[PDB]
Parts: sequence; C-alpha cells; structure tokens
Amino acid sequence: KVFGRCELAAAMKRHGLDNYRGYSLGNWVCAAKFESNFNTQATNRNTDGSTDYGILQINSRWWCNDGRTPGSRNLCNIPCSALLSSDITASVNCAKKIVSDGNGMNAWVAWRNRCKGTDVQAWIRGCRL
Ligand SMILES: [Cl-]
Ligand SMILES: [Cl-]
Ligand SMILES: [Cl-]
Ligand code: NA
Repeated sequence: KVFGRCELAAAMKRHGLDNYRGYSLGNWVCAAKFESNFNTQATNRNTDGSTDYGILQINSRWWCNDGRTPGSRNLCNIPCSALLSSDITASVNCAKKIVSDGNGMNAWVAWRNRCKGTDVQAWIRGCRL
C-alpha cells in the first residue's frame, strides 16, 4: 500500500507515535517519506547482505528475521515480511523499540540527513488530526 501523507499521520497518531520519546508526529512522517516514499512494500538491500523492510525501512541485521541474514538478530521478534503489510502496526511497534534504544531517530539515516533540524511540522500541516 502507498499511503497518503495525512492518511499515514492519522494511522501513526492512532498507534501512539505523536511525541513518542519526544519526537513530534511530523518527524515520523518525514522519516517515512524519505525512507520508503510511503510504500509499505519497499525493500532495499544493504552492502553487508542485510535488507531494509517496510515503510520505515527496518533492518534485518537486528530487528527482524528474513532468513537470509546470517549472524543477525530478531529483536522485534517478527518475520521481516510482516513489516510489508498494509497494516503498519508491526512496523510502528518495532519502531518504538528502535527509537528507545539510545540513539533516538538517528537510527534512520534519511531522518538524520533530511528531517533533523528542518520544519518537520510542515509534514502534518493541513491534516485533520
Ligand atoms: Cl510535528
Ligand atoms: Cl536470518
Ligand atoms: Cl532522543
Ligand atoms: Na535478523
């Protein structure tokens, strides 16, 4: 599924991401935009052989099992394919563990490089929330 901007904001808000660990909703929508272009089916293979999955491009090196990432962990205790559903629950819940692990949203490279220090509130502007 390819989400609309405000559609994703609303879904994220319902699942409790607005101000989660101090990151306003705008940050999460911005991260999703640049990580996946709002596409729940996005995948990208990294040079080390791991793969990034879903709307938030969560990495198989640590967070999910895809069966082809030797030496990896599955810290969200899910198959990576569950991160590709049109239902974003699994992605959001896993994202909550990631952002809690000490590095905050800097764990998403696209957030650090393209959202951090910008007017992130712009990404939820116009939305009925
Ligand atoms: Cl915001
Ligand atoms: Cl694996
Ligand atoms: Cl933080
Ligand atoms: Na893994």
